Amino acid sequence: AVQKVVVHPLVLLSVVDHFNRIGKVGNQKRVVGVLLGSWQKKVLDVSNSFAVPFDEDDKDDSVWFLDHDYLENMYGMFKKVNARERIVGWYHTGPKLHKNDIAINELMKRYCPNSVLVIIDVKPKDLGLPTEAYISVEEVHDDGTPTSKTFEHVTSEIGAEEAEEVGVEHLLRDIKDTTVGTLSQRITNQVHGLKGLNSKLLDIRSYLEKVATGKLPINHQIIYQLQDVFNLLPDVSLQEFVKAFYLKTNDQMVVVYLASLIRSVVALHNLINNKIANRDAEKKEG
Amino acid sequence: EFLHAQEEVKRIQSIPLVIGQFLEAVDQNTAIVGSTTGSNYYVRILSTIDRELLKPNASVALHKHSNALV
Amino acid sequence: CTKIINADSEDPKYIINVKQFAKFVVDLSDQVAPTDIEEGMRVGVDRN
Amino acid sequence: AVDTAEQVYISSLALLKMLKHGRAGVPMEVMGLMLGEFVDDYTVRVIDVFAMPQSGTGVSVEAVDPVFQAKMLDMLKQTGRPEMVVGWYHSHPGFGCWLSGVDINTQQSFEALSERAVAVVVDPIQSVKGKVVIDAFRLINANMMVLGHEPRQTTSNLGHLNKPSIQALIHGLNYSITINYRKNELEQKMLLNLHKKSWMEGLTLQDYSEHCKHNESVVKEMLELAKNYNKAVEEEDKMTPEQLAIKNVGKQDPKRHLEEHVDVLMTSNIVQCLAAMLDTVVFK
Amino acid sequence: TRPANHRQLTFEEIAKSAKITVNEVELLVMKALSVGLVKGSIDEVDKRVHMTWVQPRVLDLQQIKGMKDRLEFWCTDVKSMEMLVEHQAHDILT
Amino acid sequence: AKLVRDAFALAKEKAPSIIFIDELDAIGTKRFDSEKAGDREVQRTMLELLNQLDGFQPNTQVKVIAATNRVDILDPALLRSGRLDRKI
Amino acid sequence: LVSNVIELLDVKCAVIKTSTRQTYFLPVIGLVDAEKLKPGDLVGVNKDSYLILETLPTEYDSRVKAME
Amino acid sequence: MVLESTMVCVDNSEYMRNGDFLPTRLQAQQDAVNIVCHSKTRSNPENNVGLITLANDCEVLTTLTPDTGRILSKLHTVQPKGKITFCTGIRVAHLALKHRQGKNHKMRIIAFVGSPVEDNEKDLVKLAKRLKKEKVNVDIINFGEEEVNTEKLTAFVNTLNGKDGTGSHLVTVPPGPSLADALISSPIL
Amino acid sequence: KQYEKSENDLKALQSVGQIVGEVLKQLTEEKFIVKATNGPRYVVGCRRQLDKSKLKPGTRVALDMTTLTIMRYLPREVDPLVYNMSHEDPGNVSYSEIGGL
Amino acid sequence: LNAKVRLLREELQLLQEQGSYVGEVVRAMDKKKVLVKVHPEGKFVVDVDKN
Amino acid sequence: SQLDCNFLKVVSSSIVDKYIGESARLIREMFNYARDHQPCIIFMDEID
Ligand SMILES: [Zn+2]
Repeated sequence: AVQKVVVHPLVLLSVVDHFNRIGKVGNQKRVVGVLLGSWQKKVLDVSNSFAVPFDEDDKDDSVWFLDHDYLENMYGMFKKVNARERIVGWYHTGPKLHKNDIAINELMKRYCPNSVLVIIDVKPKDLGLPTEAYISVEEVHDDGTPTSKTFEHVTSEIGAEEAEEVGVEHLLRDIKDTTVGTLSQRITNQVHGLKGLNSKLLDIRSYLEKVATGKLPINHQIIYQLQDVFNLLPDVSLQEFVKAFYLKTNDQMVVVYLASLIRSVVALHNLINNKIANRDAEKKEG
Repeated sequence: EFLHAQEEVKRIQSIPLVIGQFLEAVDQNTAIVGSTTGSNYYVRILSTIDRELLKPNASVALHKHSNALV
Repeated sequence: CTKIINADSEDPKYIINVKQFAKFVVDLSDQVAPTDIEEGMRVGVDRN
Repeated sequence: AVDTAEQVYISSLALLKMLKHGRAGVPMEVMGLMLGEFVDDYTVRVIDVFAMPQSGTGVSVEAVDPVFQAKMLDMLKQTGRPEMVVGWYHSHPGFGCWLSGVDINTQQSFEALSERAVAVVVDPIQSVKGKVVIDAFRLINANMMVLGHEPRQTTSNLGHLNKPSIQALIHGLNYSITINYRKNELEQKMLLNLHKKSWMEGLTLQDYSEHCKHNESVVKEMLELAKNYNKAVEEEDKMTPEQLAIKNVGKQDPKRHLEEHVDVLMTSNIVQCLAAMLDTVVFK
Repeated sequence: TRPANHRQLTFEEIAKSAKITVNEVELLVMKALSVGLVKGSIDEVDKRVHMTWVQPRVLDLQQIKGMKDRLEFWCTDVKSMEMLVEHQAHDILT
Repeated sequence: AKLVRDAFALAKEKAPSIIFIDELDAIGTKRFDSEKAGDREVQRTMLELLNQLDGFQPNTQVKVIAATNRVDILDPALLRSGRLDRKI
Repeated sequence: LVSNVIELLDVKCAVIKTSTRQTYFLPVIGLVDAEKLKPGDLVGVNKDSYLILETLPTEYDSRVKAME
Repeated sequence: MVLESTMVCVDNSEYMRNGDFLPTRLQAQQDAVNIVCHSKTRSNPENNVGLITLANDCEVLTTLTPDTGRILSKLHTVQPKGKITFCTGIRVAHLALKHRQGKNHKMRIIAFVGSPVEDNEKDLVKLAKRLKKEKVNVDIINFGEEEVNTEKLTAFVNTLNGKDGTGSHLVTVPPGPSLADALISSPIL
Repeated sequence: KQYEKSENDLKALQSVGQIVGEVLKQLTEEKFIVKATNGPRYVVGCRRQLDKSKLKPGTRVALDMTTLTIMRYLPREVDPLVYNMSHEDPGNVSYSEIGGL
Repeated sequence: LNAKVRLLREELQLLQEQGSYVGEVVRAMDKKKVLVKVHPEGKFVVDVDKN
Repeated sequence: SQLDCNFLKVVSSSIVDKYIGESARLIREMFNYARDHQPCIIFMDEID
């Protein structure tokens, strides 16, 4: 029962290093380990991670090996190095959450009562999905469905911790996408937001197409019981707005007349002084 | 670059700070300030700060590793 | 410099009051036999 | 057999781990052995680093307790690589970035084990905001007496920028191995505004009632700036212009109170209108 | 069944679709609100009623075609606006 | 403070004994005070002694008697009820 | 660094003064125990961490010792 | 001395509760243990041991270790409840063995096939067709339930060999509840 | 049970402790001027979760030793001193021990 | 605008160097030696810069 | 004996100071003290 999960920038680098280290000697295209954090409240700040040997058999995708002995040994050493970290879940790449998901969650649940698995990719940036968090709740069903694995999603956001924010600041020190160049950045933000909305709507469209063609089961219970209501408040007020959008004029009064007047007068005065100075200097030179 | 630099200079007046007293003033960009410790120091003064609120005595903060009037 | 306010018998630990800084619990250096060090005498405690 | 202007490359994760471990125990002092690869005679690279539980009287030869040293390096190879131990964390909370006689005694043994190993010093207190005080050190050879000035050489190449610091001069000095951070493109793809980009929150209109209050709060004082500008425009009437126009203090108007205000007002009042009108057509 | 634009309906419609009296219509709508199936509002002098929903129901494949079409039109419009902004602002975007 | 705390200490230790605070006129003087209060530590010491005296029930047996060559200046609190009460 | 406990809170807690007149709160009581404690008892603390290491035997300064 | 590691597939099936060799059957799987490998380390003190269950798709209860206390402790709690699994059970052990240290150690899987299996006919393709190129060794122990001689299981060793192999042997101790001497003496290993 | 009492024993051997100080003013919604018992003064604020409650211009806070952000509340100490004029005993007296008045 | 990126840049570096102490000199000894008196601590025989 | 039971407030002397500020501080401190409980009545004796 977690409202949100926050990842410390050290963990993302941890996963990226793991993927590079293995893939330099690997081709299975899946690095999987178990992380540690502090389940202080509804929020769970995963703050560090390690590795664990993991091999999986492509036949049936159901034969594998996770060295729980490695689990205990690694955790013991990390406990000696610091006692404030508790094992709270695992991590793995390969956005294609493979079959042995609930199985591994079962195996690792013998070290936590509320284990939460956050999936970390090593690639995309166009959208804003650096990671997503999943939980293994086996609530049987509602309505009339049979039981199943029924993994679930927990909201996530990449966090920070002082003395590490400094590290990242230095490590980047080039893009510096802060309020620098504020007007240009605001326009780029409006463009990027439109692109993101396009992408999300397109994903919804693809799912709707796939469900209508019958390829996938109709998730009446929750998937579209919310899409309909969302479709139900695409603000359509187009009768009194014709007069409710004179607040645009209220903004425009300032943002046009006052700003343009001030900048025009200032520029005129600056030109006046510069020309006067240069003319006097040239005249006096000879 | 300039915008980043202004942000960086602004980022010096935050965080924990230590209180002291503006004992006396010297050439601009510099002054002498007391301290909560009681070991009156010599400090450099941030330019962006005001000038009409620097009373002969006053409560001012100082950087922990710089003891600069921020 | 520092004084000694106790010398735990059969326990090598000693307690000293330096002067104005604070009190402490100290170990006796190997170079000095415990018998040569008593209660109330002035000891040459080192820094660090 | 001679040093030069040599570059030590610390991985991004390595730097992050150094800083986190240092700050976790700031009041005390910490120690952490370094794993890396001895690239070549002028390139020592450390890929990742690992910490050693805070035991003993402090940073000393006790951090190398074999029982713990062997078992980590072991299990670590099982998954990843054996990069041989190359250096150590160390940490001086409020003591600049110096090396003391005990530290020299320690690093002497590590030098013996290796031939060119390095000793890092990461300051967890002073280094904040936008400062990294991570300086790398090596033990000057005991044959100081008379030799080519230092083992630095510096005759091979001119890389010497970022000359020696201040405190190290006061304390034991004369190496200061130059440090250069490697950053894979992917490693910075994340750790980027992935750390704070926005996600889709640009198409937010901002509290409208708040906007109409901020705008008045700004324009009302723009009026005062205008009054001051008039006053300062009557000035320059040939009394002592060259000197006076520069000696007049008070945040000259069209540089800190009439220009910045116009620039902020423009940006805010335009972004608001753009967002409003964009949403007027995105949603139907 | 109304196309989400003219949700304001008239008591005549409720009566003809509910075989209840004109007078009783207001009570029926008030009961609906009270139970909590709609969240509109009731007005008289205009002889109309204003609705707004929070209780959605099940659907069928044919009814999903309308939703798909609405989404497709919305996506086309969003793409158009994004392209317009990107093209016009191209001078200052970078 | 440590001196007084201990002095009334080691009295429960070696339970049978009686304490005599000679020249009490100095350790406790009438409740004059300094606006600076930097030289007011003696008042803290006297209050500590008073507290010790208060925290004492006739079940325990460690008596205290003291002399004051000038009863005039003694703080009119060390004579309240259960602290030094009998006068000779 | 010899010290004492002054205001045991239990909100399991402590408030330690030192011979350096440094009043410092403690997050967790020392590696000792919550019963072997009382409002004032010489207990050692670490040089910087300021935990509560082994308690101490009540010893009297010479100034008061030489008064029997 | 020992050019081999050790992993064991200790059955856990629902049928494992039965009087066929002793108290409650499995009570005997536990029986060899204390010799099921006690004998294997009765070898140079550098042998390696393991443990793998085979019910409910089977988990792993021990990672290769020159220790036995852990394997015994896990054995104490092996409650039998569920249908036996194989093929997948053997492949899990195979992977675990691949993750063995001291490459000098050869592989060995001692299969305590008790309760009946559901394996199809030509399971050999995955059951044995690999161990050759992987130079693996598998041993089969039939805890009774020898349905029609379980030629299906015998075919595993049959696929083994091809010239030389079989490990020690696929010994099916008779349903006579004699003991584990049959798993103590019979195994020359 | 011994292992249990040892695990927490070693685990607690990490805590570093705070500095006991009394807040003085309320500079901003996130900047509160705070002093220390020793005497030096500082400027700090809540950590990330403190209720930002009353914290009147007097109260006990245990600031951190590195960042110094206020960490926790703390009630008044009342060290044995002039600080204990409080002897409200509610109801254990009657005219049963009067002097005839 | 290059002026700004310097008149505001160099100020940061020259604002992060350890400050100075304030003291009272007494009896300048032989040239290149003085006897200052710091506030909390005792008198130090400080040197003299080249300026 | 009444429903006050709170009488004690041993005399009143500590409110003596050299400026009205400290007296106002002490009196509001005691007033809040009284406000703490049910009707509180403050003994004012011990004056010279
Ligand atoms: Zn050091």
